[PDB]
Amino acid sequence: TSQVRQNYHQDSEAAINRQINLELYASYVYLSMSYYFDRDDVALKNFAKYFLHQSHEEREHAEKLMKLQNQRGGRIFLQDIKKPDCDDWESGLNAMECALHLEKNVNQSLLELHKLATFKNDPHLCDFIETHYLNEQVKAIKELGDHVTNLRKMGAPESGLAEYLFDKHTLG
Amino acid sequence: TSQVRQNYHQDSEAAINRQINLELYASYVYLSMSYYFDRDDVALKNFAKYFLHQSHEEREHAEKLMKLQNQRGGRIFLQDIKKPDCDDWESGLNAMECALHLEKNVNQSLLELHKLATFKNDPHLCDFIETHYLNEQVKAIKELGDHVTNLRKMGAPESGLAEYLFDKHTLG
Amino acid sequence: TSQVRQNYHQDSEAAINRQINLELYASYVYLSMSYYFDRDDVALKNFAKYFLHQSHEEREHAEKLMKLQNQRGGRIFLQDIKKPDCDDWESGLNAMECALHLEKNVNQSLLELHKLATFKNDPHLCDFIETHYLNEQVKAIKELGDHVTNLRKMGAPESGLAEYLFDKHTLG
Amino acid sequence: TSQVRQNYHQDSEAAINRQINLELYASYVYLSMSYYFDRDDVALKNFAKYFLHQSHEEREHAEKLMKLQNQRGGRIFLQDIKKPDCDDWESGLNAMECALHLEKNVNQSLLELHKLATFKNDPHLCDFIETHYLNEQVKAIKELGDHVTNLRKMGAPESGLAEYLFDKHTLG
Ligand SMILES: [Fe+3]
Ligand SMILES: [Fe+3]
Ligand SMILES: [Fe+3]
Ligand SMILES: [Fe+3]
Ligand SMILES: [Fe+3]
Ligand SMILES: [Fe+3]
Ligand SMILES: [Fe+3]
Ligand SMILES: [Fe+3]
Ligand SMILES: [Fe+3]
Repeated sequence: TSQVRQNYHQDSEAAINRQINLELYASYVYLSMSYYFDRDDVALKNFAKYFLHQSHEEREHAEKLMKLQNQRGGRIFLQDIKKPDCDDWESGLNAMECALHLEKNVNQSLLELHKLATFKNDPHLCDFIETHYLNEQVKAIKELGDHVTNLRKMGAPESGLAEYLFDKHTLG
Repeated sequence: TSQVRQNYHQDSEAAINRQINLELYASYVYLSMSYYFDRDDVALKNFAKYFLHQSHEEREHAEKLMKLQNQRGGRIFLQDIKKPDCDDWESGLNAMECALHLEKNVNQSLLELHKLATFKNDPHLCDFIETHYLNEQVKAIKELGDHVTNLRKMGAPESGLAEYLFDKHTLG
Repeated sequence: TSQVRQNYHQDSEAAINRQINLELYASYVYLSMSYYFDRDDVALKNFAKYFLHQSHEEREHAEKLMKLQNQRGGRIFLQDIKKPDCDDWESGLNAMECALHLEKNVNQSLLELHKLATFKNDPHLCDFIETHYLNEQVKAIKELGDHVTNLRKMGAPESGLAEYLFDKHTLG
Repeated sequence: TSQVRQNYHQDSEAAINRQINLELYASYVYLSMSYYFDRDDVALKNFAKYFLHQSHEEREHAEKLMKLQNQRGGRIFLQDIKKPDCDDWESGLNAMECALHLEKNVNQSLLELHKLATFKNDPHLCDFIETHYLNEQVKAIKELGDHVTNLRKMGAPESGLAEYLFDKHTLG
């Protein structure tokens, strides 16, 4: 037992480890999506910067959970990081949509995790989730919903002009 | 009676009080429109900022009349600020059309306030309107006209691409 | 149903919309209170500047709730903004006492909007309330508590001298 | 007849010349009032600085009318500047009440000089009055109204303490 540990239940330790892997997973989805738009037959340079920025942000989230695990006396346990479901992401509107489906599963995971932290009476783990992850997911999800909408209204994906002008008037 | 009152007819005092409610009403409409474009199925961020600017200007027109009422020795008498007509504004073109209708209705009320003040041989009240309101209405009305014309000519509302480009390139 | 809505109960949607009305009503009371100390027969410049600031900060309180509704996928429905209880607030001490009542009123709504968010297991909404409204009302209520206490111990409202000196020294 | 005179009635010529006298008389009252608070047995430094400013701004009010007469082709005819009603204005509150009377007096003349310019269809003279004298008197009369109200609610003139504190805090 760790000398710094206090009020940190074993089940939150495991649920922090699991959230670490999901956050790494998401960073790797975003990496995958980013270099898809770097492709010379997709070629939406700001879609690329976007998802690459998100990718780095998501690994930033994973490192913040690993720091916390150590602050609370928990022990990190890492697992394989599954390859993304896709190798090709089809179009910009399509890519925005999987990102939105992705942040809503990261969100469901945090929400279930905050729920556990409430049952196990850990207010420090609860504020940690609240400050650094909860509004962040709410913002992310609102952002991606805005993008999907403008893309649909412009004419994407059957219009390449739509994804071209969006690629630069919104993500530039 | 007020120690400062002078050539300030009670009809004026009442019409100023009504004008204050009209400006507050307008401000409330513009607030409702502003946040209609904030929402995730609309996502026209500069329409939302345009109208939030108009909401704050109208609120500031109201407060100016309240200063004047107290300036001339009248007494402020606030009414309920009634709920705007629409909760959903359909589109950017349509929001712009309602805004035109509104500033033109505010102008007509503002013009009636002026006919009154002439009838009452109140010259200070006349110059107050001339300086701080009449040209404002003429300018506001002209601007929304321009905006209507351009939106129709770009193919709105049936073009989703028109409102989006109009958002980037006229309101940003 | 909205593409960003996740874990955002119908009940909470309605409660926010209501808190929006309330924050708008409070901005109006303060507006009404503000221009009463501008009267030539009351003449408290700093009391007036005080409530105009409070009024404007209550408007921002409402716009922030309007933003949140759209972030969470909820749907703004506005309401008549009913006129404030008074058109004549008697004295600076009476006016401050009304605000103390008014702010404890809004505290009430928020605490119940929070219990409701506890009931519906919405931690994001909860910390949103925790971070942006709760300590503000605790501060706002303590600020007015101090003001009311000072005016009483000075001789207000019988001493008009008390209110003149408060106006320059605590609000200048 | 003057080479620049155009649409400038004999009647208006005479009315301006009269308003010139009046503005000069008001500068003299204020002058007289000013050096009464300099007395070693009254001793209100800021009351004194107050009326000396008002006196000087009334002189500029007269010189501006002198300028206008020559712009319009009219012909200045000056008059005795009669001595002010008092040589002893009793107290700061009484002095402020006299100014409120005096400024409502000049408001009177201007409003009638304006009706006259309406009667003679002289829009230039009208807007000249609108722009440079009307809102100044509305401001001047509201300023003194506030001052009178504050001194009364403080205890003036019975409390010499009231007038000492007004002198530093509203006029310093
Ligand atoms: Fe992200
Ligand atoms: Fe994340
Ligand atoms: Fe307006
Ligand atoms: Fe406007
Ligand atoms: Fe407040
Ligand atoms: Fe509030
Ligand atoms: Fe003092
Ligand atoms: Fe003056
Ligand atoms: Fe003058």
